[PDB]
Amino acid sequence: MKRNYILGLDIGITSVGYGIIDYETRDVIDAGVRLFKEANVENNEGRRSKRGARRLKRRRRHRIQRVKKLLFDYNLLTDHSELSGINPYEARVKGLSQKLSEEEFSAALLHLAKRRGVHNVNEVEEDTGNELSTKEQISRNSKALEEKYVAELQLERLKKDGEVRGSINRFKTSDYVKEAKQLLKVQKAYHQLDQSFIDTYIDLLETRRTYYEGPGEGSPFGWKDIKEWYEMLMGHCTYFPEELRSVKYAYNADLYNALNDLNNLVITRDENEKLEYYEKFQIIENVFKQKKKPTLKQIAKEILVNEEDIKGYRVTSTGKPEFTNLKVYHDIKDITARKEIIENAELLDQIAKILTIYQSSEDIQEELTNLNSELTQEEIEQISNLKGYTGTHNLSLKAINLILDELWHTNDAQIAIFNALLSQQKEIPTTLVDDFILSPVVKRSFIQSIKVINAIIKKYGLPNDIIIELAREINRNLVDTRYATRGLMNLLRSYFRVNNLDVKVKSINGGFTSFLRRKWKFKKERNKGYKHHAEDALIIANADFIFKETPHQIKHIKDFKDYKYSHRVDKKPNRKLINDTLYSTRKDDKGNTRIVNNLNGLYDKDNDKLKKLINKSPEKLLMYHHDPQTYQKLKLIMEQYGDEKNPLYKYYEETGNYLTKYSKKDNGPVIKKIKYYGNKLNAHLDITDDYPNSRNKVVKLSLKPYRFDVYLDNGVYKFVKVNNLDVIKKENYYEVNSKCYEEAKKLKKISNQAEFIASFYRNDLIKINGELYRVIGVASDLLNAIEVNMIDITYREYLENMNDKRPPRIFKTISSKTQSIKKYSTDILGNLYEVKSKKHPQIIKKG
RNA sequence: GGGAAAUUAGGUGCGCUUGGCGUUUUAGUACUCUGGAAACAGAAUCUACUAAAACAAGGCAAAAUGCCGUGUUUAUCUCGUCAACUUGUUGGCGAGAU
DNA sequence: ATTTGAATAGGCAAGCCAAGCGCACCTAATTTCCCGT
DNA sequence: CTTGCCTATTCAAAT
Ligand SMILES: [Mg+2]
Repeated sequence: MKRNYILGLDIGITSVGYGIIDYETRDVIDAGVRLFKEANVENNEGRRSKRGARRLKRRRRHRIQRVKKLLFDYNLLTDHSELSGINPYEARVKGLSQKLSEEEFSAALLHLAKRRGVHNVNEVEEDTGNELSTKEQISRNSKALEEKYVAELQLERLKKDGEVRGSINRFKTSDYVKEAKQLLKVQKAYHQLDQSFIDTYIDLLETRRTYYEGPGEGSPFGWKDIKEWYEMLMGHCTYFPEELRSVKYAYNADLYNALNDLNNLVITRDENEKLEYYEKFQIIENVFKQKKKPTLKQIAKEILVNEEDIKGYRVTSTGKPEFTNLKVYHDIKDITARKEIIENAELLDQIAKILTIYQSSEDIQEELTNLNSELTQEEIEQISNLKGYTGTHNLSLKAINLILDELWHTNDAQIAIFNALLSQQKEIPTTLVDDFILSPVVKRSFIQSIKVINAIIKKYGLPNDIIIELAREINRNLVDTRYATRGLMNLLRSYFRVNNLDVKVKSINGGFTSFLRRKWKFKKERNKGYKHHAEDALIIANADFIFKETPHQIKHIKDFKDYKYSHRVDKKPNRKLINDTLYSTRKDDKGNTRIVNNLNGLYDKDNDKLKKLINKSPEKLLMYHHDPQTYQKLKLIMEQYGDEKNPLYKYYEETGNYLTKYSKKDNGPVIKKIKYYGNKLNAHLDITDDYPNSRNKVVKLSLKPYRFDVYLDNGVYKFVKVNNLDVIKKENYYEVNSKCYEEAKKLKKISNQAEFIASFYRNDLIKINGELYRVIGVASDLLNAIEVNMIDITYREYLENMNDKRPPRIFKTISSKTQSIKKYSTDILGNLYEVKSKKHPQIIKKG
């Protein structure tokens, strides 16, 4: 409306506060908070890490299947071949001397390809008894294999230590290939197999993709070839967008940086203080092309002037004068000093590019040979083994080759030479943040902040001033100096400037607000609720009044009530579906399926889990039923060393021997985990068909919710949970599964004559028996409970300020007792609306 | 006061390539029980090792260093319009209401 | 008068860590340059 | 740290 105002903003990690104030009177108009989930780097790190893991497991499986096909082709494996009881460590060690059977031979080759070592680990030759260090383990093993093969060492441990697998099982692929070559050398005699077989098999075994190949064809994450790969990555020029930067060590790029140094030099001479063309020419030719690292003495001699006269040079942290080093010139000169080659800039830029862009020597050699030069194959092979070619210059070659003559002649700054030689928008576009790169956290707070400003400009018209305060991860250091804060205000100032809108964007320092709170006696406390973020914003906005022209104004701020909250609602499909862990099940005495649990860490000083379990519930142990003799043997220990936390710890401490299974001759194995009956099985995902002939049931737990759809059925409120498992990707859209959905309604006994009321997503707003909350989820589908939270404060904090000691969670049962359920919604500003729903639930979701 | 480049040292993010593990099932062997002079047969499925297989539910693809599946964006409803495939819904744009 | 069912309180558990690579951007120190308060 | 979901405990209503 007509009235003119200021807009405060308190940008935060989870929140954007906003405050709006009359420009004349400084009375509060409005104020509110927009709350969101902190954008944690952990989240995407998770997504990426798991995508990596899925490819590793896919590639192992596909390598095993490529081996099998080769064994089918050379008629060593069939559909009806018994590989079942063939110890491959025996077969590996046997087949390095004697004839294997086709089955033993197939067993062995398949065992090698499954598990084939590292390829990128060099010796450290150090041992500080670190179990988890790959480098230290790889080295300890390298020593063990001086005289023997991996399978020899592996069979030795199987027999001495009783086991092979684990942390000590870390070997180099080259150690495995040495074995395979020997195995195939012996076996070639007795089996019909040829050099094609042997070459093929070792390729399968040793080969893997490189970091600069990346995925195969289909991938959204892939790329066609190395240049595409590098082009995608590298940055763009400042003065000529749509041109990729130069590589750091191109001849013209280093020569550019060389000239700027010399142009900066100031000398106390009778003639001109700055260097002349001829002087610069002879300095470059005699110093920068002769000496690898120019020194001030060597420059001083060429001029024929004392060192102290020359001033205005780059200085190392130590104190030495620093001058640019021509990398490529020297690198190639050192290989071959032919004037045809090393006095040709265009070639020396090409060689540099190739050396930066290509990664392996054998790729560089081809790319140089295709370059069609006067270089010899001997020279090319030396070039291809050069190091340290990375990175980019800030300018493109286009930009450098433009101004190289001006730097040669005039003693000018680069900026001076380049100096010499949004309007269609209605609202602030949110893509502009994406242009410049930020912390994932901050990028989210900012996208929200622009969406919040847009919504105010719409509702109230343009502000006179906008003011900003970011959260920190009488004095005049108020203008905030952080890359993000600068970035934001540059975005905004640009926008208003272009579209010709008189708006004064500003900022103030994080600390400053706190000072005014102390000054005007206004205690900050998260205790109260989310309102603190908003009443930060209103303070910021009143600092604007102080930076133009008090009890009464701050009385308005402090006594103000009509705050507004806008929690963001997540509707994204295909989030995490379920928890990773797998659980076995068992039917107990009463005929109840139960999850099986495990007690690990039995021999730890402060672990009372088993002692608690034995005293409470001895019948929950599976060995209570199944190994009674070992049970009685364990009970005598618990009675012996009752007084301590962990009776078994004393058993290990005093005698120096882990607890073994009962046996007549004292040769039962150690006990290291104990299985016992845990919770009853209700809500689960059944994965038992992945395990053919599993006796019991194999399950996963924590079905994670997508939404719940409320229905009103003959005066009774009811609801369905829709799981994320119930939602399925099609071509360009997700679909809620119809069969799962009608099944779900049937377990809930929801009639065909029942009216759909609403769908509730996470953070959707719900009014239950006249009380408004935000939705968290479905506590129990079966019992018909939904977890909610409060709006203005977390229920945890509501109980703390009360000093109440209940559980800090709200659960609400939806039942015949429930009288009304209504859905509400807020705009981004927190204006609240009772909202209408469609006639049916949503099935398609294009976003 | 703001912006820019170079050098050295560290950090952050996106992406890629690997390795040993871990969870779980089936089998074998050891441990237990029963029978047998013994080999061994059966019972038990508990404790341990080894192999093979699965590991967000799934979806493609078809001999292939094969590919995707946990991130980001995300108040609601109506009308107009363009589009989409699911053929009456849900996306973009615009307008309105809540 | 005792037993059965609802509601509230109480509590448990959730995959991991080591090796390598590209590019981008930030900070700090030092020197120089270009615009202006 | 939060959330999905089970167990156990306490009080009121029905046989
Ligand atoms: Mg705040």
